[PDB]
Amino acid sequence: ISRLEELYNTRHGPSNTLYHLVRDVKKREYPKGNLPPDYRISLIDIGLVIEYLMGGAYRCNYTRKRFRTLYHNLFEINHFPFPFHELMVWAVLMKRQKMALFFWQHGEEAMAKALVACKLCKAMAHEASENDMVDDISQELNHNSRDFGQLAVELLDQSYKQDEQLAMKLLTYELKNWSNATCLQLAVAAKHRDFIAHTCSQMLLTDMWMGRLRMRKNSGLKVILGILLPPSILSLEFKNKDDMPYMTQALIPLGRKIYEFYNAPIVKFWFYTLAYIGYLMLFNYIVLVKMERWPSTQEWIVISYIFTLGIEKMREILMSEPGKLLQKVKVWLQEYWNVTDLIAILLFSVGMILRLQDQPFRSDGRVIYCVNIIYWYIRLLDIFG
Amino acid sequence: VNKYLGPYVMMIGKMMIDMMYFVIIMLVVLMSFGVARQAILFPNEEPSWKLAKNIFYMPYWMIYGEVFADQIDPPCGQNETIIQLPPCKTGAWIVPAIMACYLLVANILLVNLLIAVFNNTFFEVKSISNQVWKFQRYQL
Amino acid sequence: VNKYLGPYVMMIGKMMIDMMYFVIIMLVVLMSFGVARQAILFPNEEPSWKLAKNIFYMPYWMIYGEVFADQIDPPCGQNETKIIQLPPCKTGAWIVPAIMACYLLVANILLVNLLIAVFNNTFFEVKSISNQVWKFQRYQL
Amino acid sequence: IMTFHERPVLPPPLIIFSHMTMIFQHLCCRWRDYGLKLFITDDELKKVHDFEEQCIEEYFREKDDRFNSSNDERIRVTSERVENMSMRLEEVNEREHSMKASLQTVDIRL
Amino acid sequence: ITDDELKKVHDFEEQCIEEYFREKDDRFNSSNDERIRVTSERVENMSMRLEEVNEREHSMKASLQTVDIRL
Ligand SMILES: CC(C)CCC[C@@H](C)[C@H]1CC[C@H]2[C@@H]3CC=C4C[C@@H](OC(=O)CCC(=O)O)CC[C@]4(C)[C@H]3CC[C@]12C
Ligand SMILES: CC(C)CCC[C@@H](C)[C@H]1CC[C@H]2[C@@H]3CC=C4C[C@@H](OC(=O)CCC(=O)O)CC[C@]4(C)[C@H]3CC[C@]12C
Ligand SMILES: CC(C)CCC[C@@H](C)[C@H]1CC[C@H]2[C@@H]3CC=C4C[C@@H](OC(=O)CCC(=O)O)CC[C@]4(C)[C@H]3CC[C@]12C
Ligand SMILES: CC(C)CCC[C@@H](C)[C@H]1CC[C@H]2[C@@H]3CC=C4C[C@@H](OC(=O)CCC(=O)O)CC[C@]4(C)[C@H]3CC[C@]12C
Ligand SMILES: CC(C)CCC[C@@H](C)[C@H]1CC[C@H]2[C@@H]3CC=C4C[C@@H](OC(=O)CCC(=O)O)CC[C@]4(C)[C@H]3CC[C@]12C
Ligand SMILES: CC(C)CCC[C@@H](C)[C@H]1CC[C@H]2[C@@H]3CC=C4C[C@@H](OC(=O)CCC(=O)O)CC[C@]4(C)[C@H]3CC[C@]12C
Ligand SMILES: CC(C)CCC[C@@H](C)[C@H]1CC[C@H]2[C@@H]3CC=C4C[C@@H](OC(=O)CCC(=O)O)CC[C@]4(C)[C@H]3CC[C@]12C
Ligand SMILES: CC(C)CCC[C@@H](C)[C@H]1CC[C@H]2[C@@H]3CC=C4C[C@@H](OC(=O)CCC(=O)O)CC[C@]4(C)[C@H]3CC[C@]12C
Ligand SMILES: CC(C)CCC[C@@H](C)[C@H]1CC[C@H]2[C@@H]3CC=C4C[C@@H](OC(=O)CCC(=O)O)CC[C@]4(C)[C@H]3CC[C@]12C
Ligand SMILES: CC(C)CCC[C@@H](C)[C@H]1CC[C@H]2[C@@H]3CC=C4C[C@@H](OC(=O)CCC(=O)O)CC[C@]4(C)[C@H]3CC[C@]12C
Repeated sequence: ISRLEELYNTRHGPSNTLYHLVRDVKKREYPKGNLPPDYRISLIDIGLVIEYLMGGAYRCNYTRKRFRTLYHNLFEINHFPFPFHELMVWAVLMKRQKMALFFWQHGEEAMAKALVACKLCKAMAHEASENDMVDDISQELNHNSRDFGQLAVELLDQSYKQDEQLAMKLLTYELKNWSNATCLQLAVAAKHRDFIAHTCSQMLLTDMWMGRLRMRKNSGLKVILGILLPPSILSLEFKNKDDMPYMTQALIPLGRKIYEFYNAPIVKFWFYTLAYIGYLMLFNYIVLVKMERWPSTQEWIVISYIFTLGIEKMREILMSEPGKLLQKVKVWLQEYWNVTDLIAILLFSVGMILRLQDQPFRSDGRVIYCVNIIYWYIRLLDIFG
Repeated sequence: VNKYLGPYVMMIGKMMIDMMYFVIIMLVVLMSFGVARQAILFPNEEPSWKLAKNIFYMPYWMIYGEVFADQIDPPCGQNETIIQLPPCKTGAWIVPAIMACYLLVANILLVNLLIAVFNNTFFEVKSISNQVWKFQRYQL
Repeated sequence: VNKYLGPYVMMIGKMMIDMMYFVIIMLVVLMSFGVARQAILFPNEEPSWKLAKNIFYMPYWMIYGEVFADQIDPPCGQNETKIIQLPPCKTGAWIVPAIMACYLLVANILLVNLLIAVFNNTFFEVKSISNQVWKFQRYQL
Repeated sequence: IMTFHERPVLPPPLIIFSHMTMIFQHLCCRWRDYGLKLFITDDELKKVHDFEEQCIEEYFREKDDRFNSSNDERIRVTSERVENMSMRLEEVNEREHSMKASLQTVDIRL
Repeated sequence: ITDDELKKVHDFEEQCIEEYFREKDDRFNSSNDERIRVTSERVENMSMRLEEVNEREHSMKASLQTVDIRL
């Protein structure tokens, strides 16, 4: 631990942006300011730098309570079990690309280390452009991110050539040295488009799509007749109990088949789509036919769909990555389809309120219904996605 | 059987798939405009199958150069030499605006995008159709 | 004789052949729609050459943005205002707008865009050949 | 895929029943994380691990073989050699000229 | 066809097989990759043999100088 702190606190070698990153996270933690010119940078300070660069719900081993206890109790227990991970993170941060490539060869979790280094090097490239630093630093950090991304793609090629099944276990197993994450998740957080679009990741995503179902023949039709006819579920070949258990947090055969069918992502998608088509077909009927003073049965089902969708979008805001409520709202509105969803639900609210009054507000309520039905056909392109 | 008409025919059969994807997207946009126009311009309607016909009737012929100019924005809500033009349905000014958006999207976006997908898949389809026709000469 | 108009003219002469193949396919589709429409909407007709004219007349102008909107689905079999009684509907007159829709889709969307693709992907070879042929025919001129 | 894996099982209307369980569960389990991983056992974790080292060695080795099979490098590494024989054969030529002179003088003495 | 034309067809077929196979071998042996590879290997052997020639020539020149000293 003490030798690695001496490595992080060196003044030799090439220039770096690590001192600016430590300064920003001490300003965020204790709003002080500029660090003293003699501030020994602890590994707790390095772990907080990894937090701001990774983003999301990451939790580095430095900031956990096990490491903070030892650090106070000491400043082979002080030896690192996997030292080349620490040398990778160190060589990435002060921008030593040739040493980082050497440390990717030696050690292990190369697929994890290359995706972590890709997400790190992209993050300090954005941070250097944000603080108006030298633009040559931001270009070279983007070049280091592209090199580590290209290393992860070419390693994924080699695993897929050797053994197809062991490549999926490489992509999905829990990474205990990287906040219990997944090699599939780390590519997504790094926004690495070539990794996910590779064929090995695509068949992995297809296996995740079917859930606990073998099937894979004449896709779509077999799960539609499963949804409409519940006794058509039992006549389909299900997947074995320990074939590929992607699990979240670790008469009787008939009930297990029903529960495994209704929890598959392809079955949940087709049940969502058939509910949306039935809703849209009802919402055609209530604007084409005239409406009375009170809503009909078909209009009440439509109003119930807008309310349950609005509650569902509210739950998606609450059950998200950040902690602050304004941060949860902001990250939910980066998606453009979530912005137009909230606008259209608010227009249905004011249109239904106007419709429930008398004339001439009932005619104003119908006009907002007709503008809303323009939107719900356009959102039917999400199903086509 | 002809050396030029045969590859042309199977080439048309190859572009039928791109045409079908254009038909699906155009069906979505056409139905949205037709339902909005019919539901705004006719507020008091009984349940009848003519509503489903009026969804598809005029917006389909808008694609082929017939905009039905007499019914775009009919003069309404005033006297005119003397008859009384009928009173204006609420929101009837929305119909030319969504007409403008629909005509733009259809005639400018989707037809030209289909031109692009016909153009950029032409060479592979042409070579495959030539080779497939030369293969099917034996069966003929 | 002009350096730019001459190659343009022989290029038009080259695209004659692709137009002729388009005209053959369009003639088949046009002739099918015209025969179907004329035979459905006019059941009791004597042998006359006007039937052959009615096969080709309005389906040909439907390609160029004139769909004859007053005659797509004429109203019939009802009374519309003095009260006027409209003539009764011929059997299967609802088929004519449906096959009109299919015909207009096939011709204007499929075949014209296909001819755009044929004209476009054979442009470069025809352009180079026509430029060299014009430079060769300068001597004959 | 991960959005539809997280969505309640019931559709928007029947999502009211699902949200009821969700809050009933909140008002129950409390009164009483994201992603689809694989949670490997330590034995298959090692087997996955050595699989990754076979791949990382085979990638680097291959890159080196495709570098040397490179015509570009079969030409560079030829030139270096050619020069080292060019100076060495010139030294052979000068030394053998001296050897012939010494042999001729030895024959004249004999 | 008749048996004798079967014989001519088979002989023609063997001629075509030999033509295709050894023109494939000639196309492989005259390519830039194969020519440059063979030149590389032959130059490796040439440099090793010439280094051995250098050592033996130095030894023989020293022996001839000693023989001239003896005379
Ligand atoms: C699975 C997906 C593809 C479709 C699921 C939805 C359909 C089964 C629904 C949506 C629209 C519904 C129609 C909407 C309106 C009406 C009018 C309704 O008649 C009345 O309201 C007046 C007479 C009466 O009160 O019975 C009779 C049912 C019906 C045809 C409904 C039948 C069932 C439909 C087709
Ligand atoms: C989950 C949602 C989005 C789709 C569900 C599809 C069907 C299960 C729904 C859609 C349309 C519904 C129909 C819409 C209208 C009516 C008329 C309704 O007639 C009356 O209520 C007449 C008596 C009265 O006026 O009270 C009886 C139910 C029924 C057939 C409904 C039965 C259930 C249907 C078929
Ligand atoms: C009178 C009105 C309704 C016009 C009729 C429209 C359709 C009934 C016709 C017009 C163009 C025809 C198409 C023209 C070309 C072909 C290719 C040909 O298919 C093949 O040669 C098989 C190989 C292949 O599809 O590539 C025959 C079917 C198809 C799609 C035809 C199917 C029938 C179509 C769509
Ligand atoms: C998205 C695009 C590529 C295709 C979508 C358009 C078609 C599905 C629509 C456009 C015109 C429609 C037709 C317009 C008129 C009629 C006549 C109608 O018959 C009547 O109204 C009876 C006679 C009368 O009342 O005058 C039956 C439906 C039909 C064939 C319609 C069927 C559906 C059509 C072909
Ligand atoms: C995503 C897209 C494809 C949805 C398109 C839906 C509409 C084109 C459909 C769905 C429900 C249909 C309605 C369902 C039931 C009826 C009642 C029906 O009434 C009668 O036939 C009269 C009853 C009688 O007197 O017997 C007239 C058609 C209508 C309004 C239908 C018109 C067309 C609608 C709106
Ligand atoms: C999905 C793509 C590839 C093909 C397009 C299919 C639909 C858009 C078509 C096929 C069948 C059509 C239907 C066929 C028959 C009728 C009856 C028709 O009824 C009348 O015209 C009643 C008479 C009148 O009062 O005018 C109204 C249109 C409708 C629902 C059509 C609406 C458009 C539909 C659903
Ligand atoms: C007023 C109405 C009747 C329209 C008249 C249409 C046709 C009689 C004209 C219009 C354009 C003409 C074409 C324009 C260009 C050429 C190229 C030119 O031919 C050449 O230069 C020979 C080399 C070659 O064909 O490439 C003269 C014939 C041709 C096919 C012309 C043939 C007659 C066309 C088809
Ligand atoms: C497939 C495409 C590229 C070409 C096919 C269309 C032509 C062969 C058609 C379309 C319009 C037709 C013309 C439309 C009208 C007439 C007028 C007609 O003369 C009369 O009817 C006499 C005067 C009268 O009775 O009013 C003679 C046929 C003619 C020239 C037709 C000849 C055939 C034409 C040129
Ligand atoms: C594959 C394609 C090219 C076939 C196209 C067929 C039609 C365009 C032709 C074939 C037979 C023709 C018919 C042959 C005979 C007659 C009788 C003729 O009668 C008269 O001239 C009146 C006789 C008299 O009173 O003297 C009128 C045209 C007509 C209906 C013709 C109309 C056009 C038809 C249907
Ligand atoms: C094959 C491609 C490349 C060229 C197109 C050729 C045909 C489609 C054209 C050429 C000559 C045309 C014919 C020329 C003259 C007449 C007489 C004309 O008779 C009338 O109009 C009679 C008067 C009336 O009653 O209106 C009907 C169309 C017809 C048969 C035409 C039908 C279409 C034809 C066969």
